[PDB]
Amino acid sequence: VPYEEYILAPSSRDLAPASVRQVNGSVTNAAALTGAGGQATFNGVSSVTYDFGINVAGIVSVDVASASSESAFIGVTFTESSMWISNEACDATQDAGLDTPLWFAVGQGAGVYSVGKKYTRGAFRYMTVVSNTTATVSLNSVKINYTASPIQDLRAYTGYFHSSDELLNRIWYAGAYTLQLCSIDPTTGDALVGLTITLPQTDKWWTNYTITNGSSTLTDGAKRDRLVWPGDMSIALESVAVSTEDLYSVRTALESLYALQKADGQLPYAGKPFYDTVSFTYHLHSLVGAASYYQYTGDRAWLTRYWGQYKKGVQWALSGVDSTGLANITASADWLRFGMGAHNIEANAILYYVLNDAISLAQSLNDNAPIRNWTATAARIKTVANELLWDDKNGLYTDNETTTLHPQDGNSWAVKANLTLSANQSAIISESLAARWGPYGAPAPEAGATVSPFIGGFELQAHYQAGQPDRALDLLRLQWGFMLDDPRMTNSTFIEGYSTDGSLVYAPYTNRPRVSHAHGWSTGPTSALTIYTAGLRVTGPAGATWLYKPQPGNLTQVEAGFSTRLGSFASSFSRSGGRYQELSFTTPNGTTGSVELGDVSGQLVSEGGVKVQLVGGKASGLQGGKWRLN
Ligand SMILES: *[C@@H]1O[C@H](CO)[C@@H](O[C@@H]2O[C@H](CO)[C@@H](O[C@@H]3O[C@H](CO[C@H]4O[C@H](CO)[C@@H](O)[C@H](O)[C@@H]4O)[C@@H](O)[C@H](O[C@H]4O[C@H](CO[C@H]5O[C@H](CO)[C@@H](O)[C@H](O)[C@@H]5O)[C@@H](O)[C@H](O)[C@@H]4O)[C@@H]3O)[C@H](O)[C@H]2NC(C)=O)[C@H](O)[C@H]1NC(C)=O
Ligand SMILES: *[C@@H]1O[C@H](CO)[C@@H](O[C@@H]2O[C@H](CO)[C@@H](O[C@@H]3O[C@H](CO)[C@@H](O)[C@H](O[C@H]4O[C@H](CO)[C@@H](O)[C@H](O)[C@@H]4O)[C@@H]3O)[C@H](O)[C@H]2NC(C)=O)[C@H](O)[C@H]1NC(C)=O
Ligand SMILES: *[C@@H]1O[C@H](CO)[C@@H](O[C@@H]2O[C@H](CO)[C@@H](O[C@@H]3O[C@H](CO[C@H]4O[C@H](CO)[C@@H](O)[C@H](O)[C@@H]4O)[C@@H](O)[C@H](O)[C@@H]3O)[C@H](O)[C@H]2NC(C)=O)[C@H](O)[C@H]1NC(C)=O
Ligand SMILES: *[C@@H]1O[C@H](CO)[C@@H](O[C@@H]2O[C@H](CO)[C@@H](O[C@@H]3O[C@H](CO)[C@@H](O)[C@H](O)[C@@H]3O)[C@H](O)[C@H]2NC(C)=O)[C@H](O)[C@H]1NC(C)=O
Ligand SMILES: *[C@@H]1O[C@H](CO)[C@@H](O[C@@H]2O[C@H](CO)[C@@H](O[C@@H]3O[C@H](CO)[C@@H](O)[C@H](O)[C@@H]3O)[C@H](O)[C@H]2NC(C)=O)[C@H](O)[C@H]1NC(C)=O
Ligand SMILES: *[C@@H]1O[C@H](CO)[C@@H](O[C@@H]2O[C@H](CO)[C@@H](O[C@@H]3O[C@H](CO)[C@@H](O)[C@H](O)[C@@H]3O)[C@H](O)[C@H]2NC(C)=O)[C@H](O)[C@H]1NC(C)=O
Ligand SMILES: *[C@@H]1O[C@H](CO)[C@@H](O[C@@H]2O[C@H](CO)[C@@H](O[C@@H]3O[C@H](CO)[C@@H](O)[C@H](O)[C@@H]3O)[C@H](O)[C@H]2NC(C)=O)[C@H](O)[C@H]1NC(C)=O
Ligand SMILES: *[C@@H]1O[C@H](CO)[C@@H](O[C@@H]2O[C@H](CO)[C@@H](O)[C@H](O)[C@H]2NC(C)=O)[C@H](O)[C@H]1NC(C)=O
Ligand SMILES: *[C@@H]1O[C@H](CO)[C@@H](O[C@@H]2O[C@H](CO)[C@@H](O)[C@H](O)[C@H]2NC(C)=O)[C@H](O)[C@H]1NC(C)=O
Ligand SMILES: C[C@@H]1O[C@@H](Oc2ccc([N+](=O)[O-])cc2)[C@H](O)[C@H](O)[C@H]1O
Ligand SMILES: *[C@@H]1O[C@H](CO)[C@@H](O)[C@H](O)[C@H]1NC(C)=O
Ligand SMILES: *[C@@H]1O[C@H](CO)[C@@H](O)[C@H](O)[C@H]1NC(C)=O
Repeated sequence: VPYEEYILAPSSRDLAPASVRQVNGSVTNAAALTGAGGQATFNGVSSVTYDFGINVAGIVSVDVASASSESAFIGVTFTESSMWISNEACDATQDAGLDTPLWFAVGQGAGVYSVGKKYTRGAFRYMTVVSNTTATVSLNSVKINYTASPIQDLRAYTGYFHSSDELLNRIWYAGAYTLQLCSIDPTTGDALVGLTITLPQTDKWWTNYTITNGSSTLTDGAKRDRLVWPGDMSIALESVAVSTEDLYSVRTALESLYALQKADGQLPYAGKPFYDTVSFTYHLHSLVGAASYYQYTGDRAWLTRYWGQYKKGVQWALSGVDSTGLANITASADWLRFGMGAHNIEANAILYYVLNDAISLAQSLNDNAPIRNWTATAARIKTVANELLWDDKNGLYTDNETTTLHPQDGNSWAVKANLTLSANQSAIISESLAARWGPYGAPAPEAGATVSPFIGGFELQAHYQAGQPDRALDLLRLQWGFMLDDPRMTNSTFIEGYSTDGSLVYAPYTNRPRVSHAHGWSTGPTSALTIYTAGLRVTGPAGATWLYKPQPGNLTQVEAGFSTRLGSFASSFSRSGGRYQELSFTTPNGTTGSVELGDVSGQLVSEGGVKVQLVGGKASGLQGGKWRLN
């Protein structure tokens, strides 16, 4: 396994805290609970906050060697961010109030106390052991069984990335570990058990809803929600594919979502047991997820199984396209952003992307009948979207035909999809989006004074696709170095969202501690750095066809790789002064692909010796194997 040192995931599922952060009261040998030899003696009312170093998850067990009064109690509290360390409560999961400590009456006697997976804590970095009674207790250990990525070898990555920019490397591996943390045992889902409260009052919590079929599944957030969400998949899937390659949790998630499709084709806002809600964009995201799951797995059986449902969902989306040629949205539910309605640039951009995905899929399946309608509809969406929604003055798309707001999501998606009329226009959008950056990242005005890493990943893809890799690297540094290195963060996983002023306030949530610090949809940098900076782009099922387009920017060394069922993809180059010194790549045998290197002239040689001339920095029909530039 390459670059194992960067993999954050624990080397054992039997975890003890790494270090002692704080001792309140009189506690002997607190470090005993960190693996150091000995026992920890809590003498009366006391507490100790321990730090795991990384975000972890699982079931706590308290090994009591001794207790005094039959009324002795040891509590355990958990939190992701250091902001919420308390001897009286955990961080929050519900729309209001903090969650209660797990209270183990150690007064009954010695032994190991635990409440099992019903009280799984999905994410926490700091753990507080609390002695709230005057009694003296002696504890041999307080440990956790790590229950994330439940059926995987945690450090057996199949993908890797390593650049000359160490901050980027750490961002990549933090995103991978975030995704590992969001993959859970499906029987421990739904942290929103409650679907007004002050610190004295604590909220009961439990994880005992089976959200999907199978033995593993990828949810939106480790601590919460622990439901399946289609929108997050639009980043989570590709970031999983190039790192752990645990597409099984993605598949169970997607299958659970499709099991809930309605007779009109409408796909769910979220998996069970969330309220039945109509969301144009999230139905579309279910379609995007199916398409990209086929793209990376190449599972023809699975695609055949679900093609009828996919076409029904496409038709449900197309039922909204009106006389204008654009979709007229009547469902405000989206990524928790406001103002979702009417002729949204984001909805129609996702729709264009979806229609092109569907055309590609139907050509792969030789289902030519729906192709003409889909192609014509997509072309009309493009035309009328640029006629009615393009603001040439401000260089952005507006949210709809009757507003002055230019959204980050809509413009990002309009660049990611080929909705722009020209490459020049994509460049204008990239520049205008970058001009809005604040001291803490890219803003999403459609959701108020919010910075959304979710939308930040799509902005990254836009910047890369406009010809601005270094703009995207600057956004990576500015935003994700904040999410990684801010002292309030976790330094291992990525946050769900925050505010433009640098506060961890997330506008839709009044309960600030319920903001989860481990969300898969914030892992855009992993797939972005692998696909765009390193240049390894799958363009066919499981990599049957591919495209090598490294966009190094001002990077001097870049090495990356991942795997599919066809074989191993690898990229490696070193530059200086705007010229490649070395460039090599590997693709699975039997595949054919193309290369776009830029203002690079010379010849590519195969392992056999086949020589191909770069014409405009390009090449075509290239067989699979180890190729090098001379
Ligand atoms: C600390 O936490 C860890 C979390 O990982 C616990 O370990 C896990 O325990 C579960 C218990 O079932 C194991 O699940 C089983 O996994 C089988 C495949 O295992 C794969 O991963 C291994 C990783 O090393 C690997 O070595 C192995 O070769 C293989 O690749 C899987 O075939 C089993 O299938 C059962 O479940 C299917 C899903 O439906 C069921 O879902 C729940 C599961 O909880 C169940 O309650 C429900 O009733 C459903 O039946 C089902 O379709 C099948 O018919 C079959 O019943 C099963 O999922 C998991 O592998 C363990 N992971 C690791 C890494 O060990 C660990 O136990 C815990 N500590 C303690 C002390 O308990
Ligand atoms: C996940 O965990 C939650 C708890 O955190 C759990 O919810 C609890 O479920 C139990 C059932 O397993 C509930 O207990 C029942 O509540 C009903 C309604 O109050 C009562 O009628 C039940 O009485 C039983 O016994 C009676 C005779 O004494 C019978 O007449 C009657 O028919 C019943 O057989 C029993 O008290 C409990 O109220 C809830 N609590 C909460 C807070 O939800 C949930 O079931 C778990 N989900 C799983 C495991 O899938
Ligand atoms: C065309 O696009 C325009 C630009 O997006 C749309 O106008 C937007 O409409 C929305 C919805 O009214 C406004 O959203 C704002 O939301 C905040 C917060 O409200 C939310 O949160 C509070 C709690 O804080 C909760 O109580 C609410 O129920 C919401 O869930 C409010 O403070 C604002 O007053 C407002 O409601 C946008 O501000 C608004 N933008 C602009 C520029 O007008 C327009 O709706 C679209 N066209 C159509 C036909 O829908
Ligand atoms: C240390 O913490 C434990 C765990 O919370 C405490 O045990 C708890 O004691 C309270 C006492 O009121 C119990 O609350 C409930 O009170 C109502 C009356 O308002 C009563 O009807 C309920 O039956 C219950 O007694 C709570 O259930 C109990 N928790 C457990 C798990 O037993 C303990 O008292 C604390 N010790 C000190 C010294 O603070
Ligand atoms: C081919 O694709 C087009 C989309 O470009 C589909 O046309 C659209 O179909 C929906 C219903 O599926 C129409 O919505 C309906 O509009 C009428 C008004 O005429 C309204 O009374 C209904 O209640 C409903 O809202 C939509 O207007 C229509 N748009 C256009 C431009 O035709 C068409 O269904 C697809 N055909 C096939 C065979 O897939
Ligand atoms: C993304 O969209 C751009 C346009 O916004 C596409 O480039 C355009 O491609 C069309 C054809 O797909 C060109 O229009 C026509 O091409 C035919 C040949 O097929 C020619 O006979 C006509 O005279 C006309 O030129 C158009 O010139 C071209 N424009 C530019 C600026 O490139 C691009 O292909 C799209 N990319 C993807 C991946 O979909
Ligand atoms: C936040 O995370 C970073 C890593 O992403 C932590 O910094 C890292 O700290 C380790 C030590 O725990 C450094 O490696 C060690 O170097 C020592 C020599 O001093 C050696 O004996 C060890 O075997 C190990 O190689 C690592 O270089 C360093 N990396 C960076 C980029 O700082 C940091 O401690 C974390 N901070 C918090 C508050 O969690
Ligand atoms: C140990 O006591 C300290 C107080 O010195 C606790 O820290 C406080 O935490 C609250 C949040 O619950 C903050 O609002 C306060 O600002 C903190 N105190 C100070 C002086 O800044 C800490 O939570 C306690 N830790 C344990 C494990 O009991
Ligand atoms: C887009 O959809 C909206 C509803 O989501 C339509 O709004 C209605 O338009 C009719 C026009 O005759 C008005 O009489 C109604 O009062 C409008 N609704 C409301 C709640 O006021 C709108 O017409 C649609 N536009 C297009 C072009 O299809
Ligand atoms: C649109 C979705 O919003 C969030 O889902 C939640 C739904 C309800 C509540 N709640 O009311 O507790 C909290 C979160 C979550 O970020 C998902 O990733 C995102 O796709
Ligand atoms: C998983 O599937 C079984 C039957 O195969 C079903 O009983 C169970 O409810 C399912 N769990 C879900 C859909 O979360
Ligand atoms: C590196 O940054 C400089 C700006 O200092 C820019 O001019 C140059 O184009 C960048 N290099 C590449 C390969 O884009």
